[PDB]
Formats: sequence, C-alpha cells, structure tokens
Amino acid sequence: KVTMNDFDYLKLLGKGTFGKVILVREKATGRYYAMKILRKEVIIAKDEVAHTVTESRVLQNTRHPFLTALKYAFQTHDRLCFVMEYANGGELFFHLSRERVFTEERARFYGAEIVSALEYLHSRDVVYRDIKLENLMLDKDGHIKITDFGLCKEGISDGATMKTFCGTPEYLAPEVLEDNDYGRAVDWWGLGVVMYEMMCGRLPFYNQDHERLFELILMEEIRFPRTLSPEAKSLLAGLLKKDPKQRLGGGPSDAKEVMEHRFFLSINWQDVVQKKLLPPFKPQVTSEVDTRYFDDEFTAQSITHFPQFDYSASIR
Amino acid sequence: GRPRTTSFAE
Ligand SMILES: CCn1c(C2=C(N)NON2)nc2c(C#CC(C)(C)O)nc(O[C@@H](CCN)c3ccccc3)cc21
Repeated sequence: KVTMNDFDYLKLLGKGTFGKVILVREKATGRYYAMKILRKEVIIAKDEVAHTVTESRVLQNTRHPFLTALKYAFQTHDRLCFVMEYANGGELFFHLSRERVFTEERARFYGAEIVSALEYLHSRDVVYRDIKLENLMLDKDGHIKITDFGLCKEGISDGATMKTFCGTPEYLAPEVLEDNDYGRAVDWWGLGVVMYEMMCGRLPFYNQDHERLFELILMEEIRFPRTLSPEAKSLLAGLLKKDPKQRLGGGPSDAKEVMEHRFFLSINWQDVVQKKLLPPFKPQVTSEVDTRYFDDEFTAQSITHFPQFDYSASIR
Repeated sequence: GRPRTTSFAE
C-alpha cells in the first residue's frame, strides 16, 4: 500500500477550498509528479464523495495525449491523494493572464487539442462539464493537458441527460441555467468560452454578481472585435449558440461538427492526436523543479474509507 | 485578467 511519506514535498503549486496541489518527488524513483491533496472532512461536509470518486475512476481507464495521466490514487484516515504528471507549463489561465490575448493561430492549436480530448471523452460516454482556463494546463513541450475530472458524469451518450447544477459560473451553458436537464453539448459551450477568451482577451460575459452573470449568459448577445476573422466569429457564434440543439457539436456527430468547421480548415485531426503538430509556445523551464509558470501567490508558501479509489498505474 | 474562477456542485 502507498502512503504519504513515499514522497518529498517541494513546492505548493495551488491551494483552494477543497484542498491543495504540491510538486513532489517520488523517493523510490527520484521522479517528479504533482500531488493533489484533498481533505475528507471537507469533502464529506460538502457532500462531494461521488464526484471525488468519479474523478479517480474516470482517470483509471482513460488514456489520451491531452488528458493528465494518473500515476497513483491513494488515501489516509483523513486525506485523499492524487499523484499525476507535473504539467511544467502551468495553466493556460497563467499564460493568457500574462499575455492578455493569443493569436488566432495559437488559439487554433490549443482548441484542436481540446477538441481531440473532448471527442475521446464523449466517445467514452463521458461529459467533462468544467472546461476552463484553470483546468487546461501545458506539459513541458507545450501541449494541452486537461486537469480536474471531479465534475465528470459517466454513461452519457448521444441524447442522455444530466441533472446536477454544477460547473463554473462564468462557463455555465445557458440550458444549465434552466430547470430540468441538459446534455453533453455543455462541453462545446465550454470550449466556446475558452476559445472566446483566447482570441478576445475576456470572457464573453462577466459580472461578479452571479445573478447578473447568469442573466447575461441567457439573454445577452456576444460581441466580437472587428478585426476578428469571419471564420473565428463563425466558430465562436456556433460554439456559443445558446440553443444546444443548434450549437456546433450539439448534433449526433458530436465533435465531427466542430472538427469540420472552417476555422480548422488547416488542421489535420490525425496529426493532432498523434502529436505531430508543433506547439507555438514551448515552456522555457530550465530544470524539473522549475515552477516559473505558476504564481508566487502559491509557490512562496511553506508546506473512514473511500471505495473505488486506491489505484496504481503499474498494477492496472 | 479576470479573477480565479471556482468550480462548484449543487
Ligand atoms: C495546481 C494545478 N493543478 C494540477 C497540476 C498538475 N497536475 N501539475 O501541475 N499543476 N493538477 C490539478 C488538478 C488535478 C487533477 C487530476 C488529474 C488528479 O484530476 N486539479 C486541480 O484543481 C483545482 C480546482 C479547480 N476546480 C485545485 C486547485 C488547488 C487546490 C485543489 C484543486 C488543479 C490542478
């Protein structure tokens, strides 16, 4: 069985209300990983057990170049621990914040890898439900790595629906802001918001008052910079179609609609998944313990059983 | 640069 003191704990990469993420070295191999350490007390308090177990279980079987690979899942009497590959490039949120805006070309590159990942998940009857800049990270080479699978629902195929009011406020699709249920198209809306952010340098809707924000999502029309290309405008218009039945990727073909959109005219989708496309930005990390693409806010800081957890990549 | 968003459920 795997335990806490099998690792050296080097730097805090992130901290939130659910828990914290830490750069760790595996003592037994000397290799570096990221560890997410959630407290059971908080999870049981917020009644997020199913979601937290879902996160492990989905990672235990998924394999894809642009999804974060889970090395270990294990636990203590009071903590839940995920050990995954350290994304040296950090979050897209970090980069977009620093650079303000990406070129349509650079956006097209990240978008294509996210579409690849979403096609994979949706083919596996899994809706991710939380596409955002915080959950899109970059590996040392500069490729997309989707992270945090704690709001995934399983058994959702074309037509199937979901009932949990969940996601991130600024990224919630308008149908999620209605009664009853919604479908897997919510993911394509999510892509739409991040694509809009990457090319327009802001969310399509924003207000710190959720009541005001949720009204904007349902009612307000999206605007575009004049300079934005017609195809770029068309993609965002399609991805951010308020009606999910007429949203790009919301039909039965799922990702094939998005893939066949003219914004990705230059993209070969088999080159995408085979990693044959060259990243426009390569993380300038000098060592393995380098945390330059993470915030000083975190890196400056010092440092009853859940079933269906306790997984290992060497064993399964 | 918008502020850090926080995911949620129910
Ligand atoms: C610190 C950034 N980070 C990383 C990093 C890696 N794997 N290498 O570097 N950073 N992995 C994260 C994963 C993951 C994962 C798996 C694959 C195990 O599902 N979930 C994160 O969630 C956020 C919450 C967002 N709703 C969080 C932030 C702080 C504290 C607790 C949660 C953040 C993550």
